[PDB]
Amino acid sequence: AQNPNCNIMIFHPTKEEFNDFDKYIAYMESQGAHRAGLAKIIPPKEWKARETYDNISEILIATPLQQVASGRAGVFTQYHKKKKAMTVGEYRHLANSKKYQTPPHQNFEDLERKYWKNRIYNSPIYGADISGSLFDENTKQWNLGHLGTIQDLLEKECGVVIEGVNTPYLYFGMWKTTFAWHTEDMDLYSINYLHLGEPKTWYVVPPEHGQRLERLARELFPGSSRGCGAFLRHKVALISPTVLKENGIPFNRITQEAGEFMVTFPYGYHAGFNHGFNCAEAINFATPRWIDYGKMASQCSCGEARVTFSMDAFVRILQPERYDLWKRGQD
Ligand SMILES: O=C(O)CNC(=O)C(=O)O
Ligand SMILES: [Mg+2]
Ligand code: NI
Ligand SMILES: [Zn+2]
Repeated sequence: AQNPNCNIMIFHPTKEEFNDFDKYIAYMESQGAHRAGLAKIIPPKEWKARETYDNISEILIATPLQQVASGRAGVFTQYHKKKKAMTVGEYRHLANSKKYQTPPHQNFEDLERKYWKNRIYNSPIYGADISGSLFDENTKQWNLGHLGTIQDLLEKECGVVIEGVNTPYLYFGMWKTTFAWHTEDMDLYSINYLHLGEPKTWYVVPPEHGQRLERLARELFPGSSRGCGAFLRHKVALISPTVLKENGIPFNRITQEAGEFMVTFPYGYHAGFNHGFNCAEAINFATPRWIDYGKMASQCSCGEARVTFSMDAFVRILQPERYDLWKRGQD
């Protein structure tokens, strides 16, 4: 078995190997990359996502979210408070202000310590889930706006044509902006490109050990657990690496820098934080190996997790028994 310790693997494809996305994902998995739940892909040196980032300031962040924490430093939840619209230019100015900017630090490890020590005492503002793309339409390789769609993958594997579309999303982050512990909708893959700015640190649990994370989470967030059998779908719970180590949860960590891709694999729980002002683009995708994860994915039916138009069809076809109860939560 390849990668039996489930380490995060880093890949350095050539420009030739960067031509066929599907085939490269399949190559990574042949080397055991999926076992970690997350891989890093450094693009060939000849590759670029677009020519410059000089003209992005007029993108609108219609609903910036202030991330308010409750709990203790190592075990907390966050809620998202809606703020007034601002432009990327305005957001970047806010991210760089004395109130929100990254503090002095020695190295990524010192900054990670400061994050976990201090995150709960601040409320950073996140421009998340903004439909759109920063890839130049003439970038042909690993252009997240030109990937094959999940609906076409389901049609190719299973023979059923379904409604729905699949498009990318932009994330504008600042120091301490946080992504809570989650797997993707319907335990899909995700791919994330860090277009510009400061780094993003990631934590991940190997898919084969996901249930151990879930069990710890039910212990650490007992009222949430009673309210919903899949409450990590709410994307509100954080658990520090210290707390995971104390409870014997296997995980790994890695820092993504501007110009690098990350791929999360089906049922790979992940969480993390941004180091300072940055802009990432991400999209879900599927392969033939996803299908069986899609069939088994947990669902939130308490009604909190409230998800896309396109997830309907996935649940309808892959999880017909759940469909009924899940759509009652969605309506
Ligand atoms: O970049 C972020 O805030 C979070 N992204 C993801 O969880 C992802 O790409 O799967
Ligand atoms: Mg602009
Ligand atoms: Ni994710
Ligand atoms: Zn729920």
